[PDB]
Amino acid sequence: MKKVMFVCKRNSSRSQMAEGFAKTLGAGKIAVTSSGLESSRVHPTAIAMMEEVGIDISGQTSDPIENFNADDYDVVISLCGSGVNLPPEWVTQEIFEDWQLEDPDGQSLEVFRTVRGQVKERVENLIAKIS
Repeated sequence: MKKVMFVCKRNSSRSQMAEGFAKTLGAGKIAVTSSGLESSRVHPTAIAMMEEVGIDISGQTSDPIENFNADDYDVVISLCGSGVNLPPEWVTQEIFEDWQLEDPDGQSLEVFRTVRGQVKERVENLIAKIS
């Protein structure tokens, strides 16, 4: 078992999703956390759109990434391409991955369902390489 941070360049009004799927798919395998890069909260829409899958994320972002320690986490997932707006210790973890995905913010429920499909496959691949 190992710890994973899931993040985007900014978190205010962004849905991200992959953190909620990673603990719903693999919490007996890995520990998952999500954080802001500045003082923020995930999309209020994200809770209801991840709850279509039964996913529990009501208050998951409480603190910025820079409030934590990077070396606690073997993996850091940047969901919006590069991490860039975070300290260098988070890009230097062993499984630092840049995922070039979209965010559901500003677009339809069909895009939330599209992102859930793409993210499910990405998160299952992540777990199946870090297992």
